[PDB]
Amino acid sequence: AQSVPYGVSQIKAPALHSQGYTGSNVKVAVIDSGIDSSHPDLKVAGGASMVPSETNPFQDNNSHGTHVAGTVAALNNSIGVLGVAPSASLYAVKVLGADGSGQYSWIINGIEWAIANNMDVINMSLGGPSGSAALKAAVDKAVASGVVVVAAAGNEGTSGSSSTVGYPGKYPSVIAVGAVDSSNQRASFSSVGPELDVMAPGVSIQSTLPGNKYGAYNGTSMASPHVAGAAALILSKHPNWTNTQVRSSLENTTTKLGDSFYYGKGLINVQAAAQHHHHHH
Amino acid sequence: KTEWPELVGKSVEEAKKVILQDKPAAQIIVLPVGTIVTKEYRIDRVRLFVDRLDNIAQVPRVG
Ligand SMILES: [Ca+2]
Ligand code: NA
Repeated sequence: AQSVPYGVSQIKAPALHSQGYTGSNVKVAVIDSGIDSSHPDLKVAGGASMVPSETNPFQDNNSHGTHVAGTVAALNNSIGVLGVAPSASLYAVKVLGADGSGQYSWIINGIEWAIANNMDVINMSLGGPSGSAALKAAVDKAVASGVVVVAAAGNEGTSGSSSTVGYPGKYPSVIAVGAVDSSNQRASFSSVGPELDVMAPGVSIQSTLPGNKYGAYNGTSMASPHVAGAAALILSKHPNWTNTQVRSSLENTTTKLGDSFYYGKGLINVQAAAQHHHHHH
Repeated sequence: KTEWPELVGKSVEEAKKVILQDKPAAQIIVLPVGTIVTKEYRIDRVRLFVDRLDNIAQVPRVG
């Protein structure tokens, strides 16, 4: 039997599934460490690797990209977990190696591949404390081209009144996602600052791991793909909505939590986002 | 103890030694400063970001 991880229920994804919308024909690039395409609870539609020494995007030598991918799009069947957008067209864009790191140019190359291949949504469960002009130009280009771009806020916790949101999350064009637990409390590691946009579940998140395994991970990395999957659900119900409209639908319908410095606009609610008329619950 | 600001500007060797005294089961990975990395949170992990001289370039923290 299949299990529905709590975070998928928490953002109200089953309400979209029951309306008949599961992310069909929406192209989501997971820009990450690869995705294990042999996992029976994933279907990978395509991809490319920008990692010079690891040329196969369908081999995930870290595990992280496979876990993130399962939160976006684990298949709806009788096994494993269920993804937020289980019918989405999933693309493995490998820009991080086995050790979980990549050069800025590899990330930029992956973003460029996503634009050239007409991705609808990019998820980036990755970050660093500094930006670059070239990084900012790549994300701004993707957004100008129509792509919904979602990233982890970072796991830097608090630092007084300073923002601790990393890049590319920190760029205005990117939706930066923080992490809450099942009681809607901010995870202590979740980055903070006025650049924090929305929150999603990021504590003890069950998903797919390489070699036909499953496990619970923690991180803003786990929160980001709930939002990238929610964007795919919204586009499957409203295929002509722009990235501008998908982003506002998510921002305008959150359940507000605490102060925006710590919680941004609150927890996403994909049921409310996918309605025509939007308000907070 | 989850951050080591006193280690910035020290050698990667001294930083490893000090972190392992405070956290003997730490999984330490050395990475170049100015890379982008995965954003999962691993309580056992300490990433050390080094400059091209192999000195610590950013405050080490658990995660
Ligand atoms: Ca399944
Ligand atoms: Na942003």
